[PDB]
Amino acid sequence: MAKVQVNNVVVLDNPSPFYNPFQFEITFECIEDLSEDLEWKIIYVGSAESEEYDQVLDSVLVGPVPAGRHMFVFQADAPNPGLIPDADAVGVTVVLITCTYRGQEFIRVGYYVNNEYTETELRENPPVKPDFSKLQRNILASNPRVTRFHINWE
Amino acid sequence: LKKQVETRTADGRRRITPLCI
Repeated sequence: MAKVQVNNVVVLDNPSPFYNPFQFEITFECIEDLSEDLEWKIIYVGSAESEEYDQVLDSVLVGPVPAGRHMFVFQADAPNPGLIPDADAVGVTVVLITCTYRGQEFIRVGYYVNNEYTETELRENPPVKPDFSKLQRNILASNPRVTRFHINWE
Repeated sequence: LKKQVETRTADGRRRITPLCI
């Protein structure tokens, strides 16, 4: 059906400090030489309230993509705290990995991210202003939400 | 990996050339 199929996503350096870059080791396979590059994005949801707080941590092209099975590490910078609503800073949100071909998204892998203080003192009494230097990010890598879209591969 | 090859597209975009399995 679709020329590209994602075989697996391994979440590296997890858990880790909120400031560390996201590191995904992706494995996907191409059923037939693509004429263009694949475009991958890592999107962090600052708040579920509005998409207006989505942060595209990074956008990269992968290519060339000859038919076969392939693997690469998609690394991106940690979101900018200054753009994250205080109330959504500590707790759970989501981070998305999407892939698009010829301007059309065909796959999207969402993960829940849990940002908590490891320091029991702070966990008991969280500061009004979230302290991201002391936050730990735990990508819940066991339960990935995979959504596939039907696009025109030409 | 991270012996991974990345270049810039003709128009300055980041591009990773994947490893073949």
